[PDB]
Amino acid sequence: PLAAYEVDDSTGYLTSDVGGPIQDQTSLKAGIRGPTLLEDFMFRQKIQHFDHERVPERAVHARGAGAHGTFTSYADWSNITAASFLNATGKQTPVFVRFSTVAGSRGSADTARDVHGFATRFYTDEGNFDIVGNNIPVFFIQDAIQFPDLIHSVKPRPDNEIPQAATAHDSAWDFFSQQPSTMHTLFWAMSGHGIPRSYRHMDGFGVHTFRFVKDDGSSKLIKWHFKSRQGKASLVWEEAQVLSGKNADFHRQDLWDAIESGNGPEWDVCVQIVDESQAQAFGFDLLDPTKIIPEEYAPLTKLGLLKLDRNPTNYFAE
Amino acid sequence: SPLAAYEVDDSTGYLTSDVGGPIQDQTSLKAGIRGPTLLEDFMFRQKIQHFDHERVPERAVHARGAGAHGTFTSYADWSNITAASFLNATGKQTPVFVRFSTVAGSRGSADTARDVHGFATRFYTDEGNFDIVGNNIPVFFIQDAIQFPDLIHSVKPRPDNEIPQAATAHDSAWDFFSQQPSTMHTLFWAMSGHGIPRSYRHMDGFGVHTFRFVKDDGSSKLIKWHFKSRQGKASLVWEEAQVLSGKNADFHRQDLWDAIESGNGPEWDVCVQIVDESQAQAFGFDLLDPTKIIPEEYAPLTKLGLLKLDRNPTNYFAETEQVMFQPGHIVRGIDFTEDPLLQGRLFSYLDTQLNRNGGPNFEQLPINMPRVPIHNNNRDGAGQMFIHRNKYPYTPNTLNSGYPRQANQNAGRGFFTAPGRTASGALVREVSPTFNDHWSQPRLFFNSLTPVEQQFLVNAMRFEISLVKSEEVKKNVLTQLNRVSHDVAVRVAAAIGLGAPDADDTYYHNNKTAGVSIVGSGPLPTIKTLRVGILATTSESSALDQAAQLRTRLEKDGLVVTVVAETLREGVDQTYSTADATGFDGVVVVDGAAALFASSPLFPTGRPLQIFVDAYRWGKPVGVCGSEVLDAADVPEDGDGVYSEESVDMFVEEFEKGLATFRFTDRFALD
Amino acid sequence: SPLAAYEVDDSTGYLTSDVGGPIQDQTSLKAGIRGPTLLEDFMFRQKIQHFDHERVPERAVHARGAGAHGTFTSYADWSNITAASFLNATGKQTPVFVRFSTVAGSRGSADTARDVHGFATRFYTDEGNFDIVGNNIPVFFIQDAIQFPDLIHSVKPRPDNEIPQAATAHDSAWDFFSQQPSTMHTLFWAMSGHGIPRSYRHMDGFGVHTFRFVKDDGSSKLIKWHFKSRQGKASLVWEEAQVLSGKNADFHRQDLWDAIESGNGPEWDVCVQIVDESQAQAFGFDLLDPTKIIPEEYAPLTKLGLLKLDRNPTNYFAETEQVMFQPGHIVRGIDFTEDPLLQGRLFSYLDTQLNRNGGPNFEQLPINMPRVPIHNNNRDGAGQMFIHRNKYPYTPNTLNSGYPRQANQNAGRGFFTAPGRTASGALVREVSPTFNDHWSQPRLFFNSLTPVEQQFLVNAMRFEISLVKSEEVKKNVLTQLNRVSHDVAVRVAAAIGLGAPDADDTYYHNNKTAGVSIVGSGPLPTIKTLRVGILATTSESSALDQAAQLRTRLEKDGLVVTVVAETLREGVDQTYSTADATGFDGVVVVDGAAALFSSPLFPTGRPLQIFVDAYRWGKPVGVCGGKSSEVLDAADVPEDGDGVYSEESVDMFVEEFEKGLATFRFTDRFALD
Ligand code: HDD
Ligand code: HDD
Ligand code: HDD
Ligand SMILES: [Ca+2]
Ligand SMILES: [Ca+2]
Ligand SMILES: [Ca+2]
Ligand SMILES: [Ca+2]
Ligand SMILES: [Ca+2]
Ligand SMILES: [Ca+2]
Repeated sequence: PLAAYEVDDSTGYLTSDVGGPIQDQTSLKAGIRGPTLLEDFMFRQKIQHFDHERVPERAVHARGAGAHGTFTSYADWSNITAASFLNATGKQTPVFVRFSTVAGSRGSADTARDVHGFATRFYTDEGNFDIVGNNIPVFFIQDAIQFPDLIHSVKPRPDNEIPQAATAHDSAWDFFSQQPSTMHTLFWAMSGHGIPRSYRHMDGFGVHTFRFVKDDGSSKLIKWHFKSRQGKASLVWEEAQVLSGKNADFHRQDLWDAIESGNGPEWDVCVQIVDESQAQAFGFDLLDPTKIIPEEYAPLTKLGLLKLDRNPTNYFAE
Repeated sequence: SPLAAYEVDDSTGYLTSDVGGPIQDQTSLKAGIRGPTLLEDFMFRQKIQHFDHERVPERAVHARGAGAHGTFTSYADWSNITAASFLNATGKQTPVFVRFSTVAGSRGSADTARDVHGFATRFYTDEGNFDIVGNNIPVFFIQDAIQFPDLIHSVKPRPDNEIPQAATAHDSAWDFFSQQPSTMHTLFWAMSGHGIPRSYRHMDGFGVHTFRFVKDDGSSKLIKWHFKSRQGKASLVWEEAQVLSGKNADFHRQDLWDAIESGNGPEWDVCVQIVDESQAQAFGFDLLDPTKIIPEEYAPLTKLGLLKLDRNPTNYFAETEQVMFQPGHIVRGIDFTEDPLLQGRLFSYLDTQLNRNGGPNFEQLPINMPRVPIHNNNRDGAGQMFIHRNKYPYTPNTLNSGYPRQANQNAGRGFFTAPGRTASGALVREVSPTFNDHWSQPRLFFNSLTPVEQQFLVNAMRFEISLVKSEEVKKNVLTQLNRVSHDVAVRVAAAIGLGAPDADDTYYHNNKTAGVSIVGSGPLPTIKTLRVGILATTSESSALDQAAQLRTRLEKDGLVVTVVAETLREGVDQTYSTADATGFDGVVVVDGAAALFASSPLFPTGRPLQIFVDAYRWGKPVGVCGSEVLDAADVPEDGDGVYSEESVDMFVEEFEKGLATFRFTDRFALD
Repeated sequence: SPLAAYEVDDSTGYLTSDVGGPIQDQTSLKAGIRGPTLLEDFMFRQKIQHFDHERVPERAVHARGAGAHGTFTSYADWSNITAASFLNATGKQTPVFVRFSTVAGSRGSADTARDVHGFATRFYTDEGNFDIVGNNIPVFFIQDAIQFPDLIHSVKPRPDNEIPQAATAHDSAWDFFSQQPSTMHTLFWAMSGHGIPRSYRHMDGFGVHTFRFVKDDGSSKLIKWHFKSRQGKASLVWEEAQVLSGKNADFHRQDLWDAIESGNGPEWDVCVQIVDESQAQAFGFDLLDPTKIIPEEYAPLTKLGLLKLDRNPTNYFAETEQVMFQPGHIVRGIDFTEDPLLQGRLFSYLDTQLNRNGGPNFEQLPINMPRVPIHNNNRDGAGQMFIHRNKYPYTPNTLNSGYPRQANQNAGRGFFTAPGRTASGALVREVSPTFNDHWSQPRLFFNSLTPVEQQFLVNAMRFEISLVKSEEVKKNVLTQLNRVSHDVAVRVAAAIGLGAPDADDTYYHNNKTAGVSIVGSGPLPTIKTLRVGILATTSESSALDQAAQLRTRLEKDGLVVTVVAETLREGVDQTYSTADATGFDGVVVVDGAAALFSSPLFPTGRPLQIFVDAYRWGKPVGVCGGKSSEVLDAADVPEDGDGVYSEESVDMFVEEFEKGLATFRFTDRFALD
C-alpha cells in the first residue's frame, strides 16, 4: 500500500542525495598517506547521514514490531455506528498493526514479563482511525496524570539504569503496594498474559469504554476486544528467561515468519455494547479503566476480521 | 565541579512546577467528579509534556553502556616526552569519567552479547577536556572512516525486519567480513574471549590509532595507548554469555556499580608504546593502519599513571547517557596522525552530538563542561546557558581590547599541530599499498592463543557461520579464513558441511606475540569482588550453619557471597527460583543440602542440580563442603577445580586458589 | 544583575574551545601554505558549527520586541482580595522582566509598524514565576483561541510571495476583519494612535481577559489588569511612523535602552478593576468576552503596586530572545476564567516553547528559572541541566519517604482552582449568544476620541483600505464599518471611490468612556528623555555658541539634546546627512544658522526639510536668538502659531519650548473632514 514511496537500489551507480554519481569507499587525502580533506563532500554527506540515523525511542512501548494487513467488515453496522469503515458487509480497509512490550528500551528482549501493546491503524475512507490497545483489558492506574509515576517506577532505577525490562525491583513493587488500583493489571501481568507465546496468540483490548455514535446522534457504550483466531498461549517463565538470551527477537521473528509462510494471523474485531444507562449498573463504573465488563453481563458482538498478511519493506520507515 | 553545582535535592519539600509554584500531580482537573479533563489543567500538561519528551536518540553505535567517575594520577613528570599538562608532575591528579559499552546493540540490549567493547575516558584536565575514545580490542575492522556506515549497517539488524539484535550471527555481517578482508584481525579478536569479557573491569582499553606525543620544543614521537587492567583478563564462555543475556541483561553495569559501591573501584595502568617518527614503516606494517598492532617484542610499554574508577553517577541519564565524547577533545602535547580511520572520526563525533542533544550547546551540559574557564566568541544557539558579558565577540577587535587572545605554540599554552608534519602528493581517493596485508596479523593473534582458546575461537566461528543462510556467503567466509589459517578453515568448514579451499600459504607463519591471550595470562591477581554461590537448604539447620561459617571467611577475603535456599530467611540471600550458575564465579554445595540434588512448587524441577552442573560445565571452581552430590552431577571428585573437604578452612583455601585460576579449561573438548 | 551567576567574562584571557583547551581561530589548518583545508582542523569546525547553529525559530507572533529587567513593589498587603504572595505586604519587592513587541512582523521588521503591541511581564515571585502576557490594547480581535491561526494567517504576509511585511494593509487582513465582525473593536484601537505608540514607555499594558483573584479562604472576585504608564500616553503620526521605519527600525528598542541607561527607567502603576462574580453579565456584555472593556465609569481602578524597569540585558539573545512567557505560569491567589480565548492560550504557550528551544527543558534557561527551589519528578529530556539526587521520582512512594509532598489549598501553599467554579450543560462547540454584539463597543471607543483623533483614525482606515485590491472586500469592509458608525463608513468610502451603505442604526449610540483617548489625555506628566534637535552651522562661530548655551539649559531639565551641523566637531552630535525630524520631539534653529534655511555633505534642502517635517508632524518648533522671520518664512511656518517659538533669551525660549514638549503635539495643524 506504500508502493509510491519505495526506492529501488537493485541496479545503478551510487549517487549523492542530489543525484550526482559518486563513490563512498575511500576518503580524499593530500597524498596517498596524507590527511583527509575538508573538501571531501562525499565523505561528509555519508557520515552526516549516519551520524543522524537515530531518533528517540518511544517513551513507552519502545520494543515492538509491525505488519500490514486488511480489515473486513462482517455487516452494515449503521444501526449502531456511523463509522464508514463499518458501513457495509465485506467492506475492506487497509490496516497497520504494531505489537510491543511496555517497559524495555529498544533492543530489550521480546520475552520479558510485561504488559503488551496491540496498536491498530485503520486507513479508512473517512480518515485514519487508531485503536491503541494492550493484550490485557485493564490498566494499572485510574488517571492519566499518574502515568509518569507508574512508568518511572517500573523502568530501571535512575541512578544506575538497572534493571532492564522488568518489574522485579523495589521501586515497581513500592508503587504497586502504595497505589492499589494497580492490583488488577498486576495479576494479569503475573499470569501467562505477561509472557505470551507470540503476538499471534494474544488478544487486543481498547481498555477504555468508548462510544459508538449513530448519524441520528444516539450513542452506546462499547469495549473493543480483538479475539485471536490462533488461540491463547503462553510461555512458562523459565522458558521465557532462556529465550530472552537465546533469541531476543522471538516475537518479531514469529510474526515475520508466519506472514512469509502464508499463515498471516487473524483476529475477530469485537465489541461489548451496552446502554448509556448502564454506566454504573454492573457494580463498578464504566469510566474506570481498572475494570472489565464480565462476558456474563454483556456478550461479544463480532464486527469484522483483522488479518495481517504483509511484512514491512523498511522497518525504520514503517 | 559543575556536577556539584547542578545537583538537585528532593529529600524534603512540597511539589512544585519547574517555575517554583507549589502544585499537586495526582488527579486531573475535571468538569465535575465524573467529568472530562480541562485544557486549563497546567499541572497535568507540564508533567505529561515532560514525560512525553524524556527520550533522546540513542548513540548511533555503542548505544548500550555504563559509566563511572574516578581519578587519574600521573606517575612522573613526563615533560621529556609530552607537553601534556595532566602528565607534567609526579602525583598530579585529574578527574575522569569513563563509559564502557558494546557496539551494535540498541540501548536495552544485553551486556553479554558477543561484540567489540568501548572504553571511553575523559580527563578533565587543567588545560581542557582530553578524551581517549577507545575499545577493548586494539585493532579496528576497517581502514578508512568513510566505510564505517557500511560496517555498521552490515552488523546491525537486517533493515526490513530489524532482526537480529546485538549479534554478528547473520548473513549481512559475514557477507561484509568476507568481502572486506581488512576485517579479519578484529574479527579474530571478537571471536575470541575478548568478544565476551567477564566484566568491564577485566578488559583492557586501547586507543587503537597511532597518535603523537608532542614536546614544547615541537619534536614528536608516535604512540599507542594501552590501559592495562589491574584486575586481570577474564572472559565468559559462550553458552554462559547466552544464558546471562537472558537472566541478567545488566550484568556488566551491575558488576561495575557493585565493585565501586563496595570500595573495590577498578584500576588500570595507563600506558603507551612510544616509537620514533622514523619507525612508521619499520615494523613490517604501516603505523597509520588501524588494523595492525605493534607487537610488544618490538616496543615495550611505558606506564604513565593510574586510572581508578571509584564513584558511581547520581543520575544515569544526566551523566552516563548525556556524556558526549570526541577525539577532537585534544590538548597541547598530543596530536593526530594521518590514519584515515582517525581522520574521519574527528568529523563524526562533533556532528553526531547535534543529533543526540538537539542543539549546539551540548558542551554546556554539566558532564561535558570543563574544569577551567571558557573564553571564546561562540554565541547563541538553542539551549544557551551562558550570559556573555563581552559585547564585541569578533577577532580582531579593539572594542574589547583584543580579547580573547589567540593561543598557539608561543602564546597562552595553545594547542599546536606537530610542526614536523607535512603532506606531499596528488589529491587522491586511493588506499596506500602499505595497508594491503590483511591476514598476517590475524594469524599472529591466532598463533598466540592457547590450544583451548583456539578451540573456543573456532567454536565461536562454527556457531555464527552455521546461522548464515547463504551458501555463497559461507563459501566466501571460508575463502578469507583460509588465507589466515588453513586449519581454522578446515575446522570451521567441518561444522557447516562444506569443504575448505586448498591451503594458500602466502600469509601463513608461526610467529607469536605476548599479551593477547586471556587463557595464557595466568591466574587473576586479585579475587576480590568475585561471586560465590553457596547452595543450601532451609530443611537442615546444619546446612544453614555450614553456609554461615563459609560466608564469614569468604567475605573477609573480599568475595561476594550469595547463600541460596528454597525460601528466604535470615542468612539466605536468594531463592533457587531466582538463582542461576551465571550469577556466580564459583559454586559450593553444603553437604546438609544433598537431598535437593536427587520436586518443589518453589522452584523449577532440578534447579539446584542444574546450577551446580552448569557451573561445572562452564569451567568454574565447584565443590561440596562437609560423594553423592558429585555422583548426581556426574562431576569427577578428582577433577581439577573440584573441591571436597570437611574442613571449612582447608576448603576455603583450596577454593580461593580455584577462583584465581578462574576457569578450568580441561573440561572442554578439542578437535 | 539578578542573573549574575550565569555571566561569562571575556575581558581577559586566551581563546579556548568550549571544553577549555586554548586554541586559535583566525587561520585554517592547510596542507601547505596554498593548500586545501584539513578535516582534522577541530578549531575550524567547532567555531563554524556554533555559527551555523546560532539561530532559533522566531516567536510565531510578537517576533519583533525588546526587554528589560526591573522591580515590582507592592503598595499594600492585598490579602483582602488575593492570596498572592508577591502582593502580601506593603513595600514587598519582586524582580521582573518585561518584553515589549509588535505582533505581525518578523525579526528585523520595524518597531514603528502599525500594529497591536505586546507587553509581557514576568514576576519572579517567592511562590513561583507569575507571568501577565498582555498587550497595549485592552481587547482582542477574536473570541475563541481556535481562530488564532486564521487571524494571524490573514494579517501576516500573503503566503505565495510573503508580501507585505508587518502590515494589515492588504486584502487578506481586511477580508478577515470584514468576515469576522468580532474584530471591529481591536481594529478601531489599532487604527487609532494606539497602533503607533511614541514608545514602549508611553503605552499602557492590559491583561485583556477577565481573571480571578482568589483569597486563602477560597472566595473569588473577577479582575482586569491595567498597567498605567507614569510617562503619559503618546503616539506618532502615521507619516512620521513610516519615515521612522526606514530611518530607524530600532526606534522603540533604542528609546527603552537609552531611558534605562540615563536613569530614567520607565514606570507603571499595576492596577486592577475588581468586580463580583455576580457581575459577570451585569454591565451589558459578558465578562468572558475578550472583545469588551469594562468602562471605568462602572468599575474604578485599584492601584496594587509600582512596576519600574531599570536594568538593560547583558546579552540580548540569552535574555530577551530566550524569555519564554506563559499564562500557565500562575501562582496561588490567581485563577483563570472560562474566556474561550484565554482557555486555548494555556495550551499554546507550553507547546510553542518546544519549537523555540528544540527540547523540553526550556524552564532551565537562566531567564526562565524561578528564584525559589524546584521539587518535582520531571526528568531527562534533551538538554537536562540538573543532576537529580532522588532516585525514586514517583508518587506515591515510600522509598523517598513520600517526598515531594502534594501541595493544595490546605497544605504547602499549593495552587488551587477557585472552589466556587462550576460547569453545567452539554459538551458543545457553540458560541454563547452573549458574545454577539460586535459593534457597540467599537462605537463607544470612537465616540471617546477627540475630533482630530477621529480624523487620524479615519485616515488610517482610508490609507489601508485604499491598498486593498478586491472591490468585494472593500464593499464588505464598508458594510462592517457602517454598523459601528455611518459617518466613519461615509468618510472612508469617500477615499476609495465607493458609496457607503445606508445607515443601520441598530448599534449606534452617543456614549463615551474615560481613559481611552491619547489626544485628550492632557500634557505629558514628564518631559525627561524627550529629544530636542538643535539645527546649527559650522559657518558661524556664533551659531555653535548659541547651540552650546541652549544645550546646557535644556540638558539641566533632562532633555536629550542633539546639535546638528554640516560636519562633526566638538559639541556637534550629528551631521545633517544623518539627521531627520523623526529623531526629535522638538526642533530649534539657532538664528546664527539662518542662511542654511546645496552641499556635497547632505541632500539638497535637508536642513529646512527637518524643520518643515517637524512642524507638519505637530512638534514644537522654534528659532532661538531673536531673528526668526528668515527661517520661519522659508519654512512657511506662522510666527504666531501654537507650538511655534521665537525668543532672544535662551531662558525665556526654553521655558516656552518645554511647555510645548509637554503638550507634545499641536493638533491644529491637521485638516479635518
Ligand atoms: C498520559 C500518558 C499515557 C497514558 C495514560 C497511556 N499512554 Fe500509551 N503511550 C503514551 C502515553 C500514555 C505515549 C508517551 O504518548 C506513547 C509513546 C509513543 C507514542 O506514540 O505514544 C504511548 C505509546 C503506547 C503504545 C505504542 C503504540 C505503538 O506501537 O507505537 C501502546 C500500544 C499504548 N501506548 C497503549 C496504551 C494503553 C492501552 C493505555 C491505557 C489504557 C495507555 N497506553 C495509557
Ligand atoms: C566515521 C565514523 C566513526 C568511526 C570510523 C569510528 N567511530 Fe566511534 N563513534 C562514532 C563514529 C565513528 C559516532 C557515531 O560519532 C559515535 C556515536 C556516539 C558518539 O558520541 O560518537 C561513536 C561512538 C563511540 C564510542 C562510545 C563513546 C561513549 O561511550 O559515549 C566508542 C568507545 C567509540 N566510538 C570508539 C571507536 C573506536 C575505538 C574506533 C576506531 C578506532 C571508532 N570508534 C571508529
Ligand atoms: C491560541 C493561540 C494564541 C492566542 C489566542 C493568543 N496568543 Fe499570544 N502567543 C501565542 C499564542 C496565542 C504563542 C504562539 O504561544 C506565542 C508565541 C511566542 C510565545 O511564547 O507564545 C504568543 C506570544 C505572545 C506575546 C509575546 C510574549 C513575549 O514577548 O515573548 C504576547 C505579548 C502575547 N502573545 C499576547 C497575547 C494577548 C494579549 C492575547 C489575547 C488576549 C494573545 N496573546 C492570544
Ligand atoms: Ca528499584
Ligand atoms: Ca500460563
Ligand atoms: Ca542479515
Ligand atoms: Ca576465553
Ligand atoms: Ca493579501
Ligand atoms: Ca484544585
